[PDB]
Amino acid sequence: AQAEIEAERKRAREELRKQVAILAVAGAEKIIERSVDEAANSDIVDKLVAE
Amino acid sequence: DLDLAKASATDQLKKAKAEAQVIIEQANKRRSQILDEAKAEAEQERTKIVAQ
Repeated sequence: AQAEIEAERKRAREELRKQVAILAVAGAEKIIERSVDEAANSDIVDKLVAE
Repeated sequence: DLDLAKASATDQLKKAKAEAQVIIEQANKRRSQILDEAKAEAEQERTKIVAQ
């Protein structure tokens, strides 16, 4: 019984962690949309085109 | 009387063995009963503890 309860705790904690992770990454996407511009685009390109 | 004593000895042996047998079978019945009771007790405890 205690093993089953511990497994349920672990499962639910992972489930809620994944929900809030979804929320966080979606917020990050909107932040990128609200902040990116040509200067940042060129900075990213110059970090990329080295390889 | 010699043969009657032979028969009496054999009969007494078998009677004693059967009287041991009844004890053995009663003990088997009791074991089944107590195991069933303990299983029910533990199982109901499982249900209520995990629910709460």
